[PDB]
Amino acid sequence: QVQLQESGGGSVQAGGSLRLSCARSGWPYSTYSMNWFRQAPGKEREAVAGISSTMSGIIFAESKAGQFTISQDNAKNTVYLQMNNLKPEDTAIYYCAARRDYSLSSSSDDFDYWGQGTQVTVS
Amino acid sequence: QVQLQESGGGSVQAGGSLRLSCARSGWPYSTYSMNWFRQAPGKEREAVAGISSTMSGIIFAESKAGQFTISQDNAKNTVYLQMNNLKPEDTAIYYCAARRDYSLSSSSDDFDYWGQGTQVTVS
Amino acid sequence: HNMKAFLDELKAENIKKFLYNFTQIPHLAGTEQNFQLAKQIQSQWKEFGLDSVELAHYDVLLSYPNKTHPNYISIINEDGNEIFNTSLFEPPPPGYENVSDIVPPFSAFSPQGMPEGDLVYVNYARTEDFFKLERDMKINCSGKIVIARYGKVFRGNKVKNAQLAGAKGVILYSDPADYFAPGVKSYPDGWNLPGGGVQRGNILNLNGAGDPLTPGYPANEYAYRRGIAEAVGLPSIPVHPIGYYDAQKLLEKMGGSAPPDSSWRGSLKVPYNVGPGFTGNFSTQKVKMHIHSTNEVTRIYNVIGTLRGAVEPDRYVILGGHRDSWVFGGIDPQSGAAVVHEIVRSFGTLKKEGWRPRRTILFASWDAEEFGLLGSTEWAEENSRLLQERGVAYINADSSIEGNYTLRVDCTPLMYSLVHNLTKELKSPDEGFEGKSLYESWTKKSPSPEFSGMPRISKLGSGNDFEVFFQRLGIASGRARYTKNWETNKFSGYPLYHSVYETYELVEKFYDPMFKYHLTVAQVRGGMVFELANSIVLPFDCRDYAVVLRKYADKIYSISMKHPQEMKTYSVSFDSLFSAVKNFTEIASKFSERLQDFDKSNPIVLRMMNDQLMFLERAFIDPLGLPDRPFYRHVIYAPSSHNKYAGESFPGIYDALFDIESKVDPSKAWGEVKRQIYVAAFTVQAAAETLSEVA
Amino acid sequence: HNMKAFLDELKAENIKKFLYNFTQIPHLAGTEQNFQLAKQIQSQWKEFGLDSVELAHYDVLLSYPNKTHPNYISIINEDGNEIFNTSLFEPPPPGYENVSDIVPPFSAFSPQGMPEGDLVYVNYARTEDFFKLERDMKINCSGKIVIARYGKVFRGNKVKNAQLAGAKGVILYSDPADYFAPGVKSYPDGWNLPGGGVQRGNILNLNGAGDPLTPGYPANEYAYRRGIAEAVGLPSIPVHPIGYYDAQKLLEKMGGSAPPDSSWRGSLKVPYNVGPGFTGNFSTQKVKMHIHSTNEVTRIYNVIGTLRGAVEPDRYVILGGHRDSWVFGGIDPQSGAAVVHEIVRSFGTLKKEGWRPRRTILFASWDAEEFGLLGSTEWAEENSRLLQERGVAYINADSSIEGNYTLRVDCTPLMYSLVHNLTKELKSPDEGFEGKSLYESWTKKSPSPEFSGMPRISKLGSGNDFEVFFQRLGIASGRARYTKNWETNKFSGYPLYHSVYETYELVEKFYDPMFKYHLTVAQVRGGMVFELANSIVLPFDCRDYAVVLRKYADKIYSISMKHPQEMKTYSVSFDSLFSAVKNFTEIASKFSERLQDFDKSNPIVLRMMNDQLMFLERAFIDPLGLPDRPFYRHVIYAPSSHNKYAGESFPGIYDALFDIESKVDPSKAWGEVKRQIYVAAFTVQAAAETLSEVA
Ligand SMILES: *[C@@H]1O[C@H](CO)[C@@H](O)[C@H](O)[C@H]1NC(C)=O
Ligand SMILES: *[C@@H]1O[C@H](CO)[C@@H](O)[C@H](O)[C@H]1NC(C)=O
Ligand SMILES: *[C@@H]1O[C@H](CO)[C@@H](O)[C@H](O)[C@H]1NC(C)=O
Ligand SMILES: *[C@@H]1O[C@H](CO)[C@@H](O)[C@H](O)[C@H]1NC(C)=O
Ligand SMILES: *[C@@H]1O[C@H](CO)[C@@H](O)[C@H](O)[C@H]1NC(C)=O
Ligand SMILES: *[C@@H]1O[C@H](CO)[C@@H](O)[C@H](O)[C@H]1NC(C)=O
Ligand SMILES: [Ca+2]
Ligand SMILES: [Ca+2]
Ligand SMILES: [Cl-]
Ligand SMILES: [Zn+2]
Ligand SMILES: [Zn+2]
Ligand SMILES: [Zn+2]
Ligand SMILES: [Zn+2]
Repeated sequence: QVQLQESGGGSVQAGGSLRLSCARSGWPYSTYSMNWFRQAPGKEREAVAGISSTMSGIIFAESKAGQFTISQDNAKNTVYLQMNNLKPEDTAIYYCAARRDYSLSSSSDDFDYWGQGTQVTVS
Repeated sequence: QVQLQESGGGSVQAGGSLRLSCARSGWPYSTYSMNWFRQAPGKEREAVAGISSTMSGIIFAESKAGQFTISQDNAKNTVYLQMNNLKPEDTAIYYCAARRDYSLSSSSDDFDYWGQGTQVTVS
Repeated sequence: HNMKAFLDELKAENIKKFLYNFTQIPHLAGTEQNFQLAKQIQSQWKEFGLDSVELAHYDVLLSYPNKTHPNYISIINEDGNEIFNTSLFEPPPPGYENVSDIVPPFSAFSPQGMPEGDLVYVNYARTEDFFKLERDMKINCSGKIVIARYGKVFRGNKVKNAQLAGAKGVILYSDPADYFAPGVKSYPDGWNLPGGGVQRGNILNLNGAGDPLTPGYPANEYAYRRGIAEAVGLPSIPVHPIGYYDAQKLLEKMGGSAPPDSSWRGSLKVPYNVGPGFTGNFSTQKVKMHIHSTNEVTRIYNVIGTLRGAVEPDRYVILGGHRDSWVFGGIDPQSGAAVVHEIVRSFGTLKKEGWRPRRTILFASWDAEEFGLLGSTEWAEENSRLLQERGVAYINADSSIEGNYTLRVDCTPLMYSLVHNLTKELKSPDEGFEGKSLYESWTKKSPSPEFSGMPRISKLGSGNDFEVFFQRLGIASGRARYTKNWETNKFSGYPLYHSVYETYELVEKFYDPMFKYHLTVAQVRGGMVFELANSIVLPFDCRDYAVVLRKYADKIYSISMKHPQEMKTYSVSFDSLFSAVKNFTEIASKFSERLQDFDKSNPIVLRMMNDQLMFLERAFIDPLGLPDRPFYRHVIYAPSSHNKYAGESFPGIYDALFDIESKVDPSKAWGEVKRQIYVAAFTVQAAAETLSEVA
Repeated sequence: HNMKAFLDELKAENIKKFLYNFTQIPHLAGTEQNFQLAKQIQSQWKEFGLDSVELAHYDVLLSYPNKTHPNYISIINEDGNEIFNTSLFEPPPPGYENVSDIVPPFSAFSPQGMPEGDLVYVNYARTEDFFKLERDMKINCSGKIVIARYGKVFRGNKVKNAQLAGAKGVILYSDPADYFAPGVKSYPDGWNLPGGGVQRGNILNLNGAGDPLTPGYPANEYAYRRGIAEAVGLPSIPVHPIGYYDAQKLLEKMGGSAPPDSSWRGSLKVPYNVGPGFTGNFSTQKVKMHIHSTNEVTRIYNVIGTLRGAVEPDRYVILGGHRDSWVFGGIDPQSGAAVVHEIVRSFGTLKKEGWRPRRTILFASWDAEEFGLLGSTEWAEENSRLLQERGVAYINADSSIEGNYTLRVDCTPLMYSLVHNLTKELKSPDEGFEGKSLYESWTKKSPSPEFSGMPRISKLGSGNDFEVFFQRLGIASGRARYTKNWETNKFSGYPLYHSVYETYELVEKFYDPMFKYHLTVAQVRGGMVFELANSIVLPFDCRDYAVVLRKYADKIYSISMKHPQEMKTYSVSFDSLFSAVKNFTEIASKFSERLQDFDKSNPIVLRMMNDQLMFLERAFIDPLGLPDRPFYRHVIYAPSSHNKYAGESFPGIYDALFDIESKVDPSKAWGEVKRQIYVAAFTVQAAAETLSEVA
């Protein structure tokens, strides 16, 4: 099986920086691509930033592109997501979304293996 | 024998024009060169203008470049020497000189077959 | 002793083993693995029975990416945050993950730079497309990044047109509308191109110059090399190819003007807008290229093997082919490489039993062909003074299998007859043709558009190792291979062309499971070389040249007649060309009659006649060459300048007539047309007179 | 059947009769008399026994004076009275006054105009004279008429230098210090130049182009001719030659600066000043040209005769020579034309007796040679594709007598040995050597400066019909003729060169009273052609080429070593050239060893070796050619650009090194020197590998 263990949560006031790192354990397929989904407490589910095994990435939240960055290492089978100058509206639950195809999409339906999730609170 | 028959004698007043035409008879040689020698009553002998069988001409008296001109024709085997704007000092005797070599020279010694002579009295 | 024994000695299992041997590690030109493969080829050819095998070496300018600094195209916002990054590499094929020295996709000889600007879709980057943008669509590509799609032209012409338009950088990509056969799964479970697959290839415009730094002379050790700023045909803007999985992300935000026509539109789910920059939401966002690839002089090695001729050792019949690859070359070129290896093995096992060819056979495993035909061109430059007097014919052997449908032959008209005869003797591997000759299957599957009952034989163009031998030296050439159904698939090349997925499993499963098509191509090339280097009288026929010359003259005459008022005004006439063609026809008829009636026993007279046949092809070579292309000297078949790879014969007149209605001075252009007509007519008449009575 | 019969068949009386025939009416190229002479030559060669005779014809641009408006130079005062007029024509030689169509002296291809200016004496109008003129004498030619003296350079270079200096016009004249042998009476009673005698000749700078309007292709009927403004090597200023009788009148008034050195001073009674204009007395007087000569495309005819080869009919041995003249051509070229006619007659009588050469012999009476080698060049252009594959050797036959002292041979090193052997078999016509071989007299009279006991053989330059065959096609050539004492005479050519006084009586009385020297030259050329076209193995030796190659390499190396600090700074090296020469020496030694031991019975191997010897010479040909001179392609022996007609071998490197200390950018010049060294070394190595083992 594949488990997307999520970690790095916290509650830091506005202007802080959080690190959301997650590994990819048990992934048998040679090719992978996964995305960091953010769901607000009162809104729907939207993508934020995705990365692929081909060392290609994108941030879908163009409005807050400077605040959010994505990186990965295949040696650790791990991916990190970095906050800059957090703001109160960033308080949301963050999920992992991994899939076979080495593409980057904003659709949550294309992803079958989903992460545990992580609460992020900004005051 | 070679004879240089002269003509064109005339005592025309100042500003007149004369044609001194001379014919060469009995010339056995293929080439020739002929010259017009003017001698003043009170001066020495000097060359005025010469022409060659190669249709080459020269005017020795540079001061009289426009006044005096030379033109030969071998069809009639003769040469014509034209006056322009005659002046009193032009009163002199004119001789025809002929020589083997077809060069043009102002030396009277090179020429051997000498003409009859012609008096010109510009008044 | 007999060609039948040679053809029966070739085996498909040996082809399979050689392909497996050559398609397991990367063999990029200028690397250590290419040198090791060259050494292996030398040793195996020596063991096979070749008289002498040598490793010719040269120092040519190649291009490599910076392994420390990979290339990638990015999208930057107002603050340059690089919101979107392209793929750094394509996923390795299964079973090849542990393999190292897999170079990332890159356009060879691309300069460096960090250009920024907006994006303009230019369809296939053809001249007609740019004409549509500037004359009709009112688009100025200058200062903007140009993105095009692979197909219908050479990459070099794409980059050259983008340069003339004034663009900052070029992005090439493979659309699914041109490299994705319908109903076919991608490479891991089929033979179609996945999203990560990227086509590689050089972007040079050398015009048959070989080494960019040594135009006209071989790159030996005591060589003088010009400055790169003064080098020949070097691109001046960065170029980097991607897959459609990333071009979709590049073009989804694209906005501005609508596409000119559905022809411009491809298969990706994007608006395919042409307008510079993105839409209103992302107008501020721009595209920044990151190219740091470098150029360096490195050593390449060609392998040259000799089989001395028993009767006429000075006449060389050459079986060429190149060994360099991009990643693994499961098809390009190791299919042809394995075919050449097995042909050499069969020749050697016939030689070991006392047989010797009548004429010398030179086998050649070239190198650095994917970098501008460098190895073969430099070798030909070094040995030009020998090949011009001793080169009977050249047989190119590049990738053998392009599809499992039918044969495809591109050769000079002097070989057509031979091409037919051998094909009648061989067997057809195709279905529905068991116990049938290859001739009838080839004819039915590929009928000649003009004649009936004769198979279609296309022209000899450029872009491979035959180019230096044919377009400059003037040596009769020929290529044969298997390809796709011409009239149905309607996509260029094959989906995995010049890709990391061009592995051995692809050939073994989806292109030739039993290697019968490789076996048939090997039989075709081997029998062709055998009859070429072994026949008493050279199997050349000049009547075919006369017929095709008349056809080409008629075609160019019609293209000119398209402007009757201009030709009437400037008195442009084609009577000289037609008279030359007619005289060529008559003289060829008389020479063929003399060939039918002559004493073959006398060796001197036979040498005379075969020399005439040999130098017929060389007579078409123009010493001065085509304008601005001194290294293209074939008057009849040289590549065109503007519409190359789709151009017509008589390239001089065709190029002169091209876009002649747009010239500022019509009189000068039509005078140039008359000059090219004069040159062509004189060349045809001279090549005819070479077949006249010998004093 | 034997060469001895052919040599004994030549007769001096036949030479006398033919020379009398060809030297009674003017035979200027493009006229009716030249056409009648060509017809007579064709008929007589057909009667002699030639297998075929034809009149090839071309339409080339010639230049003729206006018969209504003669050209002349005048001296005009302030009012332009034209006080002094030059001679309109030379006095006709005795016995030729009634002869018509005697064209007046003129410089062919001179443009029109009425330029006015001051005279500037430029000595021989060489580059060195213009340097001493410009960088020493502080005197500018621009806007001034320049008068120069014939000698030490070709007229074309004179006019080119005058154009570069910016002069309005050129006046060429012949000084008695260079064309009046002391103690010798003028033509009517001797063989010296009279005062009216004028030398003719073209002033073109075609650099082997041929027809000015058709560079690279023959001028047939269906030819496209470029505009005259776009013509190749057309002079842009009027040029008119005069005799010293008129230059004496031109230079007597000359004033200004004194001559720089006694070298500039001639033999005329003239101060030989250089200062622009005349003495202050005649400073106002100026010099006005009157040139109205026109250019027109007229038809020229070359007579081509063919004697088919018995064993190897495709191998052409060519005996060239031109028929056009200026006035009568008593020596140039009818002296060699009669020899050619008698050689043809002897060959024909041998053919009628039953003999046939082993190789085909092509005789050629060229045309329009005095107009830029037009006829031979155009014919070679038309038949280049044949001669490049079939041309064994070429034997030029221009004016055969230049003086009654000793023989003189200019040939490729491949013929040296043959020459010697033939010269050993013949007899010496010279006094003091009766009953002795011509070899020993030639050696004693003309010893080689570098050897002992071997006669001096000079290089093959340019300026005659061999030029197109040797310097572009690369066919082995040779010239032999009788000349003057190389040391004692010290004057250029002969006094009546290209003059109206070059009549038959001159040759009959003052150059060859008994035609024994003409007979000896005919024997030399005929035996040379006989041994060339009749020997089983081609009489060519490559060791001589190796030796002369080493000598030339040493000479160019010393010329380069003249700048050791520059070569050290830019790392200029000659090791490649020396290694190439050494490899050529070794390979030539081994090839000669194979030649000494091989079965001559086998026709195919003998053809192999003969083809190798044949193509050794063509191996030196550079397809791209020398810079700015695409039609000079001989790497070793091509004419130089700056110091032509006195230049050194390896013209590329020599031209690159010439005046290299005056270049603005030394690095670029030394890089060009390195490039030429690389080209020369590669060419030598390739020509060596041509003689290597054939596979
Ligand atoms: C793109 O690459 C640059 C440089 O490697 C890096 O700084 C940036 O974070 C990357 N962005 C994404 C979205 O991968
Ligand atoms: C020189 O020739 C011109 C033109 O023919 C003529 O007018 C002039 O008189 C001549 N001068 C002399 C001195 O012959
Ligand atoms: C690759 O890029 C790095 C970045 O600084 C540079 O140091 C290195 O020299 C480059 N490699 C080359 C140019 O081969
Ligand atoms: C092989 O042939 C089959 C049957 O025609 C065809 O469906 C398949 O596409 C072919 N494979 C190729 C051309 O790679
Ligand atoms: C020669 O000059 C006369 C002078 O007017 C001219 O009429 C004639 O056409 C000229 N001849 C030519 C140019 O052939
Ligand atoms: C012919 O020879 C004699 C004697 O050597 C010599 O005086 C004379 O000048 C020669 N004639 C020529 C070279 O025309
Ligand atoms: Ca090269
Ligand atoms: Ca020409
Ligand atoms: Cl191929
Ligand atoms: Zn290939
Ligand atoms: Zn390829
Ligand atoms: Zn001559
Ligand atoms: Zn001459």
